[PDB]
Amino acid sequence: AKTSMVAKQQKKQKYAVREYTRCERCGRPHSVYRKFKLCRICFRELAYKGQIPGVRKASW
Amino acid sequence: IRIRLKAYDHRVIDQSAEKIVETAKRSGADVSGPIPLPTEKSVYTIIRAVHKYKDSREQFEQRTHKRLIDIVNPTPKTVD
Amino acid sequence: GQKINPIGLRVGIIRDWEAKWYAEKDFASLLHEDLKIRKFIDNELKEASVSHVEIERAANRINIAIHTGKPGMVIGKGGSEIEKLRNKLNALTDKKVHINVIEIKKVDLDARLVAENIARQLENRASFRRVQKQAITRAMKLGAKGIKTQVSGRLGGADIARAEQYSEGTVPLHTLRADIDYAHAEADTTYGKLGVKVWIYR
Amino acid sequence: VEYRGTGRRKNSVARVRLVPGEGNITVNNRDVREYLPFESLILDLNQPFDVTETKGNYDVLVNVHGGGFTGQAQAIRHGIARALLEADPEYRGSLKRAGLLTRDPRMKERKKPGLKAARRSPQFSKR
RNA sequence: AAGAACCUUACCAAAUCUUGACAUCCUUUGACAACUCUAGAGAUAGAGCCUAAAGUGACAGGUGGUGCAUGGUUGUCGUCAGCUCGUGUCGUGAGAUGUUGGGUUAAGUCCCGCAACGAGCGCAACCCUUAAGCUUAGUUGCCAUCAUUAAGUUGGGCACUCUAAGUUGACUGCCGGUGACAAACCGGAGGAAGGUGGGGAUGACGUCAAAUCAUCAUGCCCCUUAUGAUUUGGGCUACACACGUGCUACAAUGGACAAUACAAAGGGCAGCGAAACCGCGAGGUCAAGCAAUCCCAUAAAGUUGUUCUCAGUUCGGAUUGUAGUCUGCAACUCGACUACAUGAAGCUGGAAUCGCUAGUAAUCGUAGAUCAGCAUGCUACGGUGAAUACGU
Repeated sequence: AKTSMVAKQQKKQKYAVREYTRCERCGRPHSVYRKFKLCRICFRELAYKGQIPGVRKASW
Repeated sequence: IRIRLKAYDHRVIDQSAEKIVETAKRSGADVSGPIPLPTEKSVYTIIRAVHKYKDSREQFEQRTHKRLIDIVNPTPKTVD
Repeated sequence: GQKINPIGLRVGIIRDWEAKWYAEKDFASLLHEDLKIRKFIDNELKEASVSHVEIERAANRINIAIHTGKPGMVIGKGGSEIEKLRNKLNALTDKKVHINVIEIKKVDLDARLVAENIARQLENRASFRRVQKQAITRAMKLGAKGIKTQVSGRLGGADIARAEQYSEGTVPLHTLRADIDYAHAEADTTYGKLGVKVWIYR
Repeated sequence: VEYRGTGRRKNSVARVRLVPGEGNITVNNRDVREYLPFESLILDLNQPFDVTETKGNYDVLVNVHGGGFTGQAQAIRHGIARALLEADPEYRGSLKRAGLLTRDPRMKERKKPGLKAARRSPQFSKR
């Protein structure tokens, strides 16, 4: 039921506090990060082999 | 990158499948193209809130139309 | 009589979408910024002649292009509002990627310009049929069909809700390629919340 | 696809709703080894099955129509045989050595009017 | 109801501040009373802290009925197999064949001679479903041409299957088949697709206000220290129950309770479980992954308990009350689960009514649109799915 969980994420009806904002297209809703629409699991795969300047190591 | 492509309708996903191949072509690496995605979904009707005959929740459909076009070797010029 | 003219499945071969961008994770985010920038352009459009939207942010080319019919004072005397739009979009998020404009040929083809000459007298509860019988003939001179005066309740100035059947012409919907404009728009000028059953067609 | 299989054996056609994967053959929705009246070769009742090599790769769960006491038996085997033809084209070429299409060239003749069995007759009744 | 306690009760005895918990303003100034404190059940409200709040008046918050007066139509007899309109055609006035003749599919109407022609949106499809073989992918997906194969497969994109995440052939059209002047659709190998693939979706214009100030707009209405409102003395459940509805135990051609082998629709950073924590139960686990997976899998039959034995017996998810769950403050004067005890009537049944086709109706498994106290009703599809037509 991942397709039905990736579909109903930001459904706005009479109550907009029912939809849970999670991984936009990927999964692993927990053990990640959600605030600017970018889950660690998804971002890591989206930054695989250094894509968009986001996945780094440290360097202060 | 193994990422999907959820646009709007059928032509919305068709123009997004050719636009993603253009941005990926800019970068100097292997690029893909067409992606088999066999049609598969369902539909159902119920009630809304006020008055609106049949077909509750004025929306297109519950189609899970998406894609899978992306880049293989992303470089510093892969951001554009 | 719920003739809504299913254009959703009717278009897609000539009428795609206004917003275009290669995404699935940035889709909701990109769509969230689409309406975020539409909350400031709608107040700056002041009911302008906008047929569709040219938001093609695919292939790294993000640009909230607004038709706005003929280039008048909306863009400013010589693009004086284009430089002031930078901060406008900069205040929302951090986009402002030089929004462009588009010259709309045949401006009297949408249901906005026809409702700004024949439906502009309905704001003062005046002519709502005599002037509603016009424009369709002018639309026929352009080459298209036009709109069809219709109502479900509150016929003009009256406390008794009344319907109508003044359909000057038909509307083709038996084909799966038929192109229909169907530009719905209402105004609440101390009249109350109510829906109309007006029918339009290219 | 292995449903609606056509298999006629001595006037005993029977459709089979075989499913790919599950191998739960339950003729009459139960035991099929203590149902057939005779059928001495209960294990050798499926000759094409051996060459088909799909014994435990398809669930029958069908039924039998018409036929005789033992004439209704060995009819679902050909019923799933034709169902395997549409389920895979390799089966057709895999069973080119046998290829069972028709096995009912005659019927059953017994008591009849005029002639004994409408072919033979009494000759020198033994005393 | 997007689910009757209490914040929501918006009913009244109500309190208490009543130009007001008030929804909002010019005006100042302790910016809030977040911070101590006051009538405190408490907003409301009074020095003090970094030195909305003192608020007249402009102005409130509010559930008594309609709807035969109209709206958004909650729904409804009907989504009838039909409504239509000049024209040519003419009434002392109700006047049109409007479809007209071969005649086939699931598509108000196939062209023997038929006042001759045109009605528009639904009605075949247009919205939706989708391909078994395989493009795909060979990834949470199992493997023939390849196995260290962690249902989070750790592999080799290792070999492709049964495969997901845009549809496709196909369906009328000659079709095997002849209507007699006459097509054809059925279905013959037709392909898995018995022919719109199987099919559905479809709300045509309507009719009934039947329903709606308590589904709202309103012809608009009902309270003005009380119908509001910060909220307790306290609520529409607990008494004879008068019904529909909530599963239910009435039996040995069998009970509660062992371990228990095998899809699920959906649930989840605080929440799902393999012997383990949780295996009579209502719950007190932090938690591996953290959502094609991972969890429900301790589900199910063709493959299993037990046991008490023509019955009150280890057959009774009723009441009742100390009390554990869910909430315990308004239940003192409003709900329940299975138990430490109480565990009724109950041997196929009332006034009166309701129910029945081999992966689905049903049924082992079984499901919520969800309120801070009612899940005990059909509610998801892998397989138990066993059974299918005197009669027009």
